[PDB]
Amino acid sequence: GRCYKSRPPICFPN
Amino acid sequence: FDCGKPQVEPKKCPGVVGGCVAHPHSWPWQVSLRTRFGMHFCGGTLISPEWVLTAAHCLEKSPRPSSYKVILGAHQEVNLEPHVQEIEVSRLFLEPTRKDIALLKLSSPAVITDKVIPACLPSPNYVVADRTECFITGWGETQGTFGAGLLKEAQLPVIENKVCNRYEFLNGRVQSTELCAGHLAGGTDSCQGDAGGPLVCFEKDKYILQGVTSWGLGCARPNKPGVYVRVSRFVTWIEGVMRNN
Repeated sequence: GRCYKSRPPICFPN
Repeated sequence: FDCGKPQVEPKKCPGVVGGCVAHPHSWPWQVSLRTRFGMHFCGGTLISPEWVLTAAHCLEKSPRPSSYKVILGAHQEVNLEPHVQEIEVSRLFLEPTRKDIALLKLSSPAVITDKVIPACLPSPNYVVADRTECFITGWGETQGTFGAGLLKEAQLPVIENKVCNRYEFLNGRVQSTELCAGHLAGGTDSCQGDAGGPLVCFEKDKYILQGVTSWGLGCARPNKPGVYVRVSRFVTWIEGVMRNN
């Protein structure tokens, strides 16, 4: 569920 | 111009998603990282005339320094102010233990003015206390709240790691080299586009850079505070790089 907050974001299933 | 002392006094915002639009140039260390076609994609913090601190994930998928430009002294995201400094990046340094933090060496020194001033670095391994109210700034996503296109600020309290890591919140994900800040009720947060920018806390008479915006489980959701790289755990690395490059 982590989304790293760049634009666009880097998101994961965790 | 001493570090961490804005020449426009920041507005307070008790009560970027949520928060408010900053007074222009009250966060003179805020950097905008841009693609070659001028798209803002991350923030950064000026920490000395030649060095910007940002998040590693802002850069790692495009390492070449000529891919990036640094915008200093800005308030709007587009149609930049006239005296804004746009400076190219000559070297990129990723943190060696692969935390989400990185240094940019500017191809020429920023001119330090009343609108472009570095933040101060914290004491090594200092741990910002639980409930300290700090400020997070950026041009990121507002999730329908006002101020898109302008530099926004959120005033948010630190949440100590042992609380933040509880099962109901971030459930063990937060490392000692990170810190948490936000309202567990939700509503106010950094979001996509804010990564790499500052979390500063006022100490005595100046703002100290304590965090680098990194990640979260969404933005502004209840029980899901934002996570920031804990700058004090990397001060020795930062100063080593600056002194040797």
